[PDB]
Amino acid sequence: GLTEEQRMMIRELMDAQMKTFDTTFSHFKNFRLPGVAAKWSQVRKDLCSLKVSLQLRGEDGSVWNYKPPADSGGKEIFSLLPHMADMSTYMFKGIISFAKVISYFRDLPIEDQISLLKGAAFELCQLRFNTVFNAETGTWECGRLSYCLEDTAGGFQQLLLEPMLKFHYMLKKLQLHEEEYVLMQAISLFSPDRPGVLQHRVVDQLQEQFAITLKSYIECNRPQPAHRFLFLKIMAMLTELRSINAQHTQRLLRIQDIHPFATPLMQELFGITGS
Ligand SMILES: O=S(=O)(c1ccccc1)N(Cc1ccc(-c2ccccc2)cc1)c1ccc(C(O)(C(F)(F)F)C(F)(F)F)cc1
Repeated sequence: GLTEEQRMMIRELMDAQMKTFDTTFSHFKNFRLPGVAAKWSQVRKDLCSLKVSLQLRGEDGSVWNYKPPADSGGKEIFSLLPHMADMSTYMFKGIISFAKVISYFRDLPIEDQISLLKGAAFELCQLRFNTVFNAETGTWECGRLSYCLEDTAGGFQQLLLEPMLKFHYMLKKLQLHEEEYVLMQAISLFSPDRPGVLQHRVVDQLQEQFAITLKSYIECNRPQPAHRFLFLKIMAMLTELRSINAQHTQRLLRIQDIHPFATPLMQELFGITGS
């Protein structure tokens, strides 16, 4: 059964989530849009992470639709980067507000707050993006914006070869509750193994408590044979998200080295000093 401390932990996380997650993206406005050496550039073909179609549904009922180009050996592969940087920044701001509303996070030293945010911001963004992911249509439904995955030669199986997309499809298939998503966010945020964390023992004990609460929540609310080992499946998903995070940071820094695009907040979270 759930203890009162566990019920209070979940409510504190759930309240932080509702206050800082605009599930309709209604305040994402004024964002940029796409217009109307050599082995560096060769691995920079990783920008096929910008093979997304874009839809904007106006309040008037009008619809704008963007189909991205194909790589012709030029600068056209960067066309989606400024927009995606603006969405990541909007999402990052939501993640930061989330952490700052949590009492457990507020009580940590400010240096550890920064170290935990720098270490986990991307992971918490993906966890939030999973909740608006449509696994049937392969689209992230962000209110009036929709990000559709463009048809690949292999179709769904080829898309599931990119770890990020496989994570989204696999995590979506677990059909988690809002409470389980927010506990995943807590476990990812309070990670003692992050570079620069001073209060390593406090952060570790907090992470352990969030994990017991998730384990207990699943045990109390999910008796069905389909949810056997669910707690352990979630923990492995978070271990994989850390590897995707590390892979994504390297991919991002390589693009930034060639074609700078990162916003000030992204630079801060990724350590880019401006010099
Ligand atoms: O998490 S997302 O849904 C998201 C995040 C932020 C805003 C909106 C959506 N996502 C989808 C996403 C992820 C991977 C792929 C893909 C597909 C085929 C082959 C290889 C890969 C397609 C879409 C994603 C994540 C990271 C990035 C970036 O940081 C950016 F563009 F923002 F700079 C990167 F490209 F630099 F990596 C861009 C999209």
